[PDB]
Amino acid sequence: MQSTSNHLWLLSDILGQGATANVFRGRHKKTGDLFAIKVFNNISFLDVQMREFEVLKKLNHKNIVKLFAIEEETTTRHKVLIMEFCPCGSLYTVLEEPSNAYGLPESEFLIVLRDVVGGMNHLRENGIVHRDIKPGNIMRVIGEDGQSVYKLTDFGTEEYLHPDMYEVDLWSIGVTFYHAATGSLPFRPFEGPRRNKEVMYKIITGKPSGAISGVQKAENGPIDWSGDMPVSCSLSRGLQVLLTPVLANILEADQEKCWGFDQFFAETSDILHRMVIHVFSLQQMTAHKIYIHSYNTATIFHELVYKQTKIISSNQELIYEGRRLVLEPGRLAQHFPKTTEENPIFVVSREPLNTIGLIYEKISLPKVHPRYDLDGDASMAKAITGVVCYACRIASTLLLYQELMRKGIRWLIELIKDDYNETVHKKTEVVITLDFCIRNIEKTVELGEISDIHTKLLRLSSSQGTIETSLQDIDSRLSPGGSLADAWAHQEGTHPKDRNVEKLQVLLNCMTEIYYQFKKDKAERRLAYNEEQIHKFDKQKLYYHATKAMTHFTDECVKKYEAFLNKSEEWIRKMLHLRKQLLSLTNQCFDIEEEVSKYQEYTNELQET
Ligand SMILES: CC(C)c1ccc2oc3nc(N)c(-c4nnn[nH]4)cc3c(=O)c2c1
Repeated sequence: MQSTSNHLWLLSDILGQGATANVFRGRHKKTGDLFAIKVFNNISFLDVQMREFEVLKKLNHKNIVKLFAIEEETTTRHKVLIMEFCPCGSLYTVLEEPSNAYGLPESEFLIVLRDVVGGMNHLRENGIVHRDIKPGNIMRVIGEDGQSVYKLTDFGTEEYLHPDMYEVDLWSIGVTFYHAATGSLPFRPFEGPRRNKEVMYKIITGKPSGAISGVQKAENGPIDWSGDMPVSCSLSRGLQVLLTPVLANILEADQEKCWGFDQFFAETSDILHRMVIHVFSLQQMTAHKIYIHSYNTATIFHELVYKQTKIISSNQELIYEGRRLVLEPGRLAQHFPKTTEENPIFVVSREPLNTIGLIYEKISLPKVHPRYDLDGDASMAKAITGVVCYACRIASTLLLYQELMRKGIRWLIELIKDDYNETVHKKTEVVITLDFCIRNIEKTVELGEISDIHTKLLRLSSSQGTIETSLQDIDSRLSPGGSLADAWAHQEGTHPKDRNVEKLQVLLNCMTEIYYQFKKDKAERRLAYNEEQIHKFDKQKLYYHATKAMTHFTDECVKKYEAFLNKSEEWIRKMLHLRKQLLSLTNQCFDIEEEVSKYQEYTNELQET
């Protein structure tokens, strides 16, 4: 409960403690405006210090916390610093939440990388060495437009250190972005870099120079490597493709072949300056995100789709808002239509495509031990709540996929019907032409060319008539009740009416409440006898919520998703066969449309002076 000239803070409002100064929740005394006070009790060693802090006062930027003033505590004469209060916490705080247990959401990851790189660029423009970049050293405030604003705070932890040290600037940034991407750290021995400290350094130094992750699965065991994000990471493959190279080449200890800052700020800005176009491969039931600059063309856009789904350019037939897209190779990306996850561009290819659907990592979940270990129960509750939160994220993605298939199929049928009606238009164009050449030849009536041409027109109507029978049978399929009807799609799956996502999130909210309370029990050390009781019963309720939610996820979701997906393969096959027939019959209405007139403009018109 110390005080100062201005400002004042309570001692129970301690938010962070560490080397030298702690950080409290202070006020302004004259006003009730909140502040963050750095106490600085250990004023060891040594004018120059107040000057190297006076420069920190003037420096103003969106991605840094601001030092407002320095003051002297009343009773102890300790150098206290007032700073911008960040009510949301730090980047490590949001990485503690089970929603980010397997990685930040895609949009908020862009907010992190934007604000982090922008803040470090502004610091290097003034020459402020940070080096020790950490999620704890990255705070979060809410912007005036909601959103989020991340700000650096401490400049001028062993887990985020370069190999040359660990007892060189871009190493910490790579480990933080990987931690933010997948919700887990890279380079991990067996259960933290604790006693396996010598194991950790063996992982950090001597790296395949192209990988990003290292992890052993057993005690004193082997280390697996990978140059890609894991399957569990909830980040679009359209973003991992251009995010892997920057990580794999800044985490290389060889300073000869490591990105400088100018190249780091160049590749990162390239990522941030792009826009996203949502594309759902209907034939494969896979959603995608194309990260493409606003000045690029549609040709490179089709190439980026080929890089994800292996669909050949110019064979990619695009659907949007129930209509075909018919894009041009010169149109800029900033002129494309809007794209959301719930309104993505659908993609067919007229070729047989392997339907794979969504690929997610099975977890199988952890066990709860009857041991009363509080810190063990806290760390266990954090992992298991992130697991069921992963199942909710997968369940919402599988529901989106099913509903998007229903929309893309419902449009695709109404698109085939339009092409079917266009073929009928060209059919009657040949019919009326065939009628006006038959009744004209039969009106005028050696004479061998008369019967020859007449029987040739009889051959035209004979093939044209069987084309009509084949078309009306095709419509009999497109008609309700027959094949290719989008009737099964309204069944066999899950719908927002079933509210499976909400049935899982109510148990997820009960879990995260128990987990938040278990983390409070960690700070309280020993608990009261009654609080020990409720900690035990809620510990068992965590297992009951897990068994009930996970069973509802595997028996309602997934299982019905597999049935809807297995039947989607059948309808896709029958749809490709339908479009192959209707296209061939449409071509048959074009060559015989040229066979007439040829047998009308000529051969019926003779000459005479
Ligand atoms: C949820 C808890 C853990 C919380 C909430 C708000 C916070 O708000 C902060 N605002 C600051 N300006 C600084 C700071 N660190 N170094 N300099 N200022 C630290 C914090 C917190 O730790 C914090 C924690």
